[PDB]
Formats: sequence, C-alpha cells, structure tokens
Amino acid sequence: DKKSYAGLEDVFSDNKSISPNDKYMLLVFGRNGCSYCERFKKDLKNVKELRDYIKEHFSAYYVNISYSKEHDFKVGDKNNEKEIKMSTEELAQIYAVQSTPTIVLSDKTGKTIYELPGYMPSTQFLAVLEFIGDGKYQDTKDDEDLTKKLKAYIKYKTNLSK
Repeated sequence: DKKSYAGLEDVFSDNKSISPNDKYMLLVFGRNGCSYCERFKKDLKNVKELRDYIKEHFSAYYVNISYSKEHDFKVGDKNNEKEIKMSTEELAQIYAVQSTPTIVLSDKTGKTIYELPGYMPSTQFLAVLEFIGDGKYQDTKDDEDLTKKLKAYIKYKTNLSK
C-alpha cells in the first residue's frame, strides 16, 4: 500500500509503472518497521533542498518489500526498450536487495549508475544525487574512478555545510 510513504506522494510516483521517463531514476527499497527507512523518509520530508532536488531531477519510486505487488518495469535505449511485468520479489532480486533501505540510482535509460545499501544522512545523500543528477558521473573512467570522484565530491559538500 501507498501508506508506506504517506505525505511523500509529491516525490514518489506510483510504482505500478517503473521507468526513468526522460529523468534519472531513483529506486528506494524499504520495508515496514525498519528504523532506517523511517529516518530516510523524514529527511525526504524535512530537508527542502533534498526534496526539491529529487523532484527536479529524478523519477522516484518507493518499493515496500513487506508486500507483493506487480510492477511494469520499463528500461532501455530510445531505440530499444523492454517493459516487463514483474513482482516486488523479482524486482528486489534483480537489484540483489538484502538490507534496507537500498537506494538505486540509474540513468535516463535505466542503466544502473550507483547503489547505496543503507541510510545516509541528508548532506551526504544530496551530494550523491547531485553527482548523478548534474551528470558528473560521466567524467569518469571506471567504477574505481567514479567511486573516488564520488567520495571526493561528498567530502567537499560536507565542508560546504559550515
């Protein structure tokens, strides 16, 4: 049920239909009773810079693995895209979800750029979204390079909140 993220319907689109829609994609996997999922949602609610940025740059979906829905999952290139109807369990599985909240950030074709498996405080989390949303991930050479550049960028944004 959508009561999972009551009050955040301005951020999360209905997860019956999951795709980037000419935006970066943000997938949040959560569940009932997880204190980290609860803190993550308060940050989305109460940090305006975060809330605005997500709404500006991402198609965001909240998948509660406490339940089992079906999802039309549409990803891929302009010329060739695949739409598959799959269950909550099948969706979680393709992203190897094993803790909550797991956050998946993907490009406009639904190719995974980065995955975070845990709650991150809002200052750092916003820096991760910016790196992706402003396209800075593109100026990298591999996974080792993207990670170093990401970790550098988070530190800089951390210094910036003083």
